[PDB]
Amino acid sequence: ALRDFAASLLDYVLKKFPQAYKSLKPRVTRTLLKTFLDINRVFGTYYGCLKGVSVLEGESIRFFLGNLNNWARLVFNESGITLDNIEEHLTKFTKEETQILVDTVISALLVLKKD
Amino acid sequence: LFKLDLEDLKQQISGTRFIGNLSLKIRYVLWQCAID
Repeated sequence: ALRDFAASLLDYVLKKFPQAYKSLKPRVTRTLLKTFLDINRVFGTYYGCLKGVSVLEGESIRFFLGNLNNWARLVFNESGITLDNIEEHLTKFTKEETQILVDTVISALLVLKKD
Repeated sequence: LFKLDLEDLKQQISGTRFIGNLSLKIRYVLWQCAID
């Protein structure tokens, strides 16, 4: 609840201050790209990162299209899998939070295919 | 005495997890440079 509230407070300050654009849009998306692109973080930081990606818009979300495949291949361990035993295969997370991640990674991906 | 340090270096780079973390970090630095 706090991640979903603070993510919708970041979008409030990207519109309250549009005169500071190109001075807190690339800074915040660089913070999110820096915090997101690793393996050794806890699940909630990844959830906050993806919701902060969701409260951005446009090509910046497309800017995270390329580096999502290797992110999934490192954080979800599909080492040669054939998508069949996915319910009881995986290693860091539990099943519920992996389902939350696969839900939220397309909750923001719908913005790039609706235009 | 550098043999134990070389073995500690080999202990922290071997496996699948380190090279994939490097592949994430170089993708971060390439996209961060190419953000503008």
